[PDB]
Order: sequence, then structure tokens, then C-alpha cells
Amino acid sequence: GGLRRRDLPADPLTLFERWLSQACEAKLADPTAMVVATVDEHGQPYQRIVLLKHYDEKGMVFYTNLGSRKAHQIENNPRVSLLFPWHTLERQVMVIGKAERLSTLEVMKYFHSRPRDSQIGAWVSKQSSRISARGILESKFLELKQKFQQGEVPLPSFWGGFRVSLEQIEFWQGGEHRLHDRFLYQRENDAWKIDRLAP
Amino acid sequence: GGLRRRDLPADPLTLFERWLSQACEAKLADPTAMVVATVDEHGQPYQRIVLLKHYDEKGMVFYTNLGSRKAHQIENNPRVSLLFPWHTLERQVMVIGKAERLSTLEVMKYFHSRPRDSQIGAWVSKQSSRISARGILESKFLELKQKFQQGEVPLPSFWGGFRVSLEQIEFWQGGEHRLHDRFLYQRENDAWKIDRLAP
Ligand SMILES: Cc1cc2nc3c(=O)[nH]c(=O)nc-3n(C[C@H](O)[C@H](O)[C@H](O)COP(=O)(O)O)c2cc1C
Ligand SMILES: Cc1cc2nc3c(=O)[nH]c(=O)nc-3n(C[C@H](O)[C@H](O)[C@H](O)COP(=O)(O)O)c2cc1C
Ligand SMILES: Cc1ncc(COP(=O)(O)O)c(C=O)c1O
Ligand SMILES: Cc1ncc(COP(=O)(O)O)c(C=O)c1O
Repeated sequence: GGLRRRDLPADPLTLFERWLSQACEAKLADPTAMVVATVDEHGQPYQRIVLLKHYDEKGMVFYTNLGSRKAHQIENNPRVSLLFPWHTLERQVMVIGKAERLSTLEVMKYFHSRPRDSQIGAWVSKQSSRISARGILESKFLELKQKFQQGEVPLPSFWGGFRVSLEQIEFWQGGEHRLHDRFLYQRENDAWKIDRLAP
Repeated sequence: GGLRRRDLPADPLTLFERWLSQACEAKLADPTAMVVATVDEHGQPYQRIVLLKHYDEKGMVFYTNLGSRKAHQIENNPRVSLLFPWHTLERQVMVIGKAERLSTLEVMKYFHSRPRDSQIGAWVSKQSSRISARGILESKFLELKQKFQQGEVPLPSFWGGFRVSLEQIEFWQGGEHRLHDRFLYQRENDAWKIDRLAP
């Protein structure tokens, strides 16, 4: 019970790892689910949940449709925010950094790993665009589910991924009487500067 | 099972209400918890969870410390995003609008309703600012817990609230084979324009 500075690891990822791990066993729904916030050209923020798929010193990775809104927004402003809503476990992890596209080699590797039906589904949806009916989706799906016959199901060209850099990582943990613990790890030079923040 | 346009209510709030209600009985942790995203002066988005406290045609309300980061950010850019992470129930509700300060009369009304200890706590924390030790919080708290003796516990002047307007409301509900249902309600003139969006 409690979050004291003296217990903090030098690498915020160590702490994130332990927290991610504990969330998984705690059986949280989609412990890897995180809210990614992006900003459009008019300064208006936008949010949606995506799944964390990989992470290391280079940043956190998620995959998405390259014609989607989050994608157009990242292209005009690569500054993003990630928030892991683990409040059932009285925790929050917020990441701040820049989103950079993944090479086709990486994207390719991950795509040919997800459920065959999900690969077909990736083809079906022109993510974020306005469609006149649900049926359009259902048609295309069956029209491909068999057209591909599953021969391998090709990687759609409009399917990609992003790696968000770690410029800042904030940890929040529930505190009694409303006094929560907050620590901000801030990438500075070749290291991490840590500061406690008032709740 | 399924989210069809023909079943949509004319007022997005009707749907939000039903969804909020079902989440509560489903016993989700903090069904009222939502992630509010704001943007700083450099175009960098920021996120944190806050609790929805009231909502109506005028917008959604939450309270916070007026010296906090979200507050400074709203002052420079009132465009915000709210996301209710109800993915355990395979749902998402995203709200887009402008944040406007609540009058002292409203703030006052709500403040003198929360747990006495939370009112004391509101005084203790200079939210978001860097503090050198947790003890600072704990000291101030006890120093006030008794100083106020609970005489009424005055409303701190640095304690306020915001009402986010409803310019857009998006509903997302889990879909089979990766084909989720998405509907965007867009405030237009004196009404709501509804469009289905590709998943
Ligand atoms: C638990 C969960 C996981 C999701 N994961 C992803 C993901 O990894 N990639 C993705 O593109 N969309 C994902 N979505 C759907 C997105 O929230 C969103 O609807 C979509 O990416 C389009 O957002 P955009 O229009 O802002 O670009 C997920 C939704 C939920 C509730
Ligand atoms: C379930 C939950 C509810 C919270 N509700 C609020 C709230 O209503 N108001 C608030 O100021 N902070 C709330 N917080 C703490 C915020 O997430 C955040 O730490 C704080 O407002 C400071 O953010 P800022 O530095 O971006 O301004 C809550 C955290 C959790 C996990
Ligand atoms: C639209 C969409 N794309 C991508 C993903 C994540 O990739 P995968 O389906 O391989 O888990 C999800 C996960 O819920 C999703 O809903
Ligand atoms: C720092 C902080 N301020 C305000 C609130 C919400 O107001 P209240 O404590 O009256 O529920 C919360 C709720 O978790 C909180 O954590």
C-alpha cells in the first residue's frame, strides 16, 4: 500500500511492465487496451481505444487503418497521448510522445499472425469513412472471405502501424482521503527525470 | 445483438442514458469515469480520467482544480474530447465539444455535497504542480482537518468545474468478425445529423 519515490525503478518501463502484468492476472478486460488521443488541424482533440501490441525503449506500438481519422490526424500532428484506464485497479498510466509509422516489414510480420477472419476484416472496412449501411460491410466480407479462400489473405496496402515514442510517462495510483500518488518520468537527455506531482 | 440505425433515438443523450444505466447495473467500476483529453499550446494532447457528475442538452460536467494542467490547457484551447471506456461491455462513447467554466453558484452547490474529508482534501492539493514529498500533502491535510474542525469546510477559490458542450457524440459497439457498429451524431443547426462510420 502506497507509492513512494524510493521504490521507483530507474526505467519507467520496469514499473509499467509490473503494472501491466498485475492487471493481466487481475483479469482486467483488455489490460492492453489504451486510449490514444490525437489532434486535428483545428486544435480539436480526438480519442479512441486501440490495443497495445508491443513496447520497448523505442516506444509503444499499435496497428490501425492508414486511411482512418487517427491516421490523417497523426500525419498533420504526430503528437499523441496514450492512457491506460486501469482505474478498477486504482491506477492510470499516461504516455506522451510522437507517433512514427512502422515499416512494412514489421506490419507484415504482425498482420500474418492475427486471426484469418480478422485479416479478411481488415480488407472490408474503410475505417472512419461514412458508410450508408451495415450491409455494405457484411457483403464485402463474404465476397472476400471466399474470394481469398484464405489462400494467405494479402496484407492490405492501407493497413499500418505506429510506434509512439516515450517522451513522458506518468503513473497514477489511488490514494486515501483523495491524496493520490503521481509520478512523472520525463525523458531528459539520456535519462529519466522523476518528479512527484500534486494529485 | 447489433446496432441498427432504425433503433437509434433522435437525441444521442437518450442512447447515452440507456448505455450509462446498463453499465451501472452491469457493475462496471466507475461507469461515470471518462477520459478527458485537452491540448497544450504546442499542439500536444494530454489525458486523465475524471468523473462525469451531471449531463443534459447543455453538455457534460466534471469538477477539477483550477490551477491544474487540464485547466491551463482549457484556458488556451477549450476544445476537448471525452471518452467513456466501456469496452468490457464492448462499447465506447466519445464526446466532442468546448469546455466552459461553471459559475460559482453551481460549483458551490456540488462542493458542499461531497464527503467532508474530500472537501478538506480539495484544499490540500495544488493539483498537477511538482511537490518534493508525499508528506507535504499529509501535513497540510491534518493541519486543515482540524483547523477547519469541519466548521463547514469553505469552498477553495481554486476549485471549479467545466461543462463540455455536445458538438459531436460517437457511439461504438462491439462487432463480430471485426465489423463493429459506429454512429456519429453531429450537432448541426437545431438538430442531430446521424451517420454510420466504417469500423
Ligand atoms: C477494446 C478495443 C480495442 C480496439 N483496438 C483497435 C486497434 O488496435 N486498432 C484500430 O484501428 N482500432 C481499434 N479499436 C476501434 C477504435 O477505437 C476506433 O473505432 C478506430 O480505430 C477508428 O478511430 P478513428 O476514426 O479515430 O481513426 C478498438 C476498440 C475497442 C473498444
Ligand atoms: C476513477 C478516477 C476518477 C478521477 N476523477 C477526477 C475528477 O473528477 N477531477 C479531477 O480533477 N481529477 C480526477 N482524477 C485524477 C485525474 O485523472 C488527474 O490526475 C488530475 O485531475 C490532474 O490532471 P491534470 O494534471 O491533467 O490536470 C481521477 C482519477 C481516476 C483514476
Ligand atoms: C478495428 C480493430 N482493428 C485492429 C484491432 C487489433 O488487432 P487484432 O484484431 O489483430 O487484435 C482491433 C482489436 O479490437 C479492432 O477492433
Ligand atoms: C483528485 C480528484 N478530484 C475530484 C474527484 C471527484 O469528486 P469527488 O471526490 O467528490 O467524487 C476525484 C474522484 O476520484 C478525484 O480523484
